[PDB]
Amino acid sequence: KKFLEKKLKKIAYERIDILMSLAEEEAKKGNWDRAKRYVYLARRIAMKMRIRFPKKWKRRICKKCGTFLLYGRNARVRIKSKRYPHVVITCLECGAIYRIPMIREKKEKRRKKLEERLKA
Amino acid sequence: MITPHNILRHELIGLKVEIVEAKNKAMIGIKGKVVDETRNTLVIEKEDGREVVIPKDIAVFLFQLKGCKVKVDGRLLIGRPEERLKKKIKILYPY
Amino acid sequence: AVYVKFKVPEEIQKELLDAVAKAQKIKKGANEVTKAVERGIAKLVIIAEDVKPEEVVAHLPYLCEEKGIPYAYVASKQDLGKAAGLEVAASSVAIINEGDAEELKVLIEKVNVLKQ
RNA sequence: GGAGAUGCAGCAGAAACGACACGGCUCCGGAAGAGAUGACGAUGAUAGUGAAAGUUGAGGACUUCCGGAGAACCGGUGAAACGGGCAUCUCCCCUGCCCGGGGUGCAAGCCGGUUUCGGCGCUUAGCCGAAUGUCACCGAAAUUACAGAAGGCGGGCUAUAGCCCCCAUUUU
RNA sequence: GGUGGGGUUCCCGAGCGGCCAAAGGGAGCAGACUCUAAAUCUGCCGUCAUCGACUUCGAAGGUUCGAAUCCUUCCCCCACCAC
Ligand SMILES: [Zn+2]
Repeated sequence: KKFLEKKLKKIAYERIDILMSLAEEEAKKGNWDRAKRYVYLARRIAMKMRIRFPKKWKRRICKKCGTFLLYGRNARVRIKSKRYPHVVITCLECGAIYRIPMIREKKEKRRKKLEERLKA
Repeated sequence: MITPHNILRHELIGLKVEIVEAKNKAMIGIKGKVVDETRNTLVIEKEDGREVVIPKDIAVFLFQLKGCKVKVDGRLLIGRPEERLKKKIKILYPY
Repeated sequence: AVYVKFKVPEEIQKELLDAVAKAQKIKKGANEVTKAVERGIAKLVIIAEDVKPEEVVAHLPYLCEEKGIPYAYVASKQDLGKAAGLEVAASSVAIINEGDAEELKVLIEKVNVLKQ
């Protein structure tokens, strides 16, 4: 007999998904403080459950203030790859600026191009 | 999915709710969704447009799931939902 | 596989490629597509499904969901690169002026039918 | 407030508490392609800024890799990072007050007795095989809830009966 | 009235803030073994009962990235005291 198929960490991951989806759904209405409360509760349950953030909702939030970042409204997203490949998220509310360095994927593409050169 | 057994640990925010019994007479008859949740308090926005502050331990709640309607005391919902999903065991005896 | 929202049929994918081939007045590269959907001059966004790293296009669809410009996906990036006019692949193409295929992008408004 | 030491597991990240080795940047050596050709380039090209960041966006265009050494800037991770935090322990830098320092504790300690007992400590209540009883009433603070002395006094914690005062939600 | 302490699996008992880390022993079940049985060994060991994963460390609150563990409170269990 199997009554409990869903464990504590599974319901924790479901609460992560539901809370951050409701954060996105409520952040577009005009209440950024309610969305900050959702991100704060999701971050508190992430540090409490010792579970990692999903890669979908990972870069959509700010670590300093906690505002859910709408790209374009209160978040400026620019891709610069002259010196090193990076995608920069800029919070318009407080001013915290984060980025996405892509050096090792460029290294993998570079090794694939070296293999295509040496085979040819 | 949200189950009637794990509704003691599922998140209450984002679910329609009505209360059926309470000691406050004017509390009976409200219908709305859950927005904010603290240790023994729900902040419920009515369909009419009024925000109400409902204590949990004085009333019983009927949560509307995907088709389901589950009646749970707020005495079972004691604690912040953070600590409630940590682990909260509540055993109630209405003698 | 992650940033994609809906499954794209192959026929409307070929319609997207034919629209990119017929337009030839476009913004290629994700920076110009992002600027075009922030300004609102773009009428159609085409995003490749095989983009690795995904972050280069991961800001693209939800922003369109904020701005109301119809966006759609193609499976290969090198085919979009050859349709845009380059020997090397392109991640995303925004269309400013369609021209002779303008009625065609009306059919790509049926992507909204795929949205529901 | 400062110094010194430890720890922030595992995974991830270049890196988990002092700074660093590492990759983007500069130089040198080797290999491969090439002079109206070809390599590369919207997963970004000659390209600039205090190079976190932002403006730029292509008959643009002379390149790419590996290994070694160095002035400045930068870390996809995580709660927390070329840099500031957290907690513990020990010292020295202050201000004011007080001078015997520790250890056991009244079932301590002392006496008749010399195993075992009685007396002092011991009471404006003072038992020890642990006394403080019952009813009515003024009042409304009352024997009703938690609940009982054991050498005494002072501080703090725990649990609530009756009235008074103060604060909050529903309400009108 | 007083001091030095302990509460973890059915019972006796360990355990650095960290992957059921939960040492374990005895017990139950199953395997193995034997003509049968004892002893020895192996897995479940609380549950699904093949790997593996989840819950319980007397109870509550709080600190923390995270509690058997660190702090506070509520408890109980020991040992010995009249001379
Ligand atoms: Zn902000």
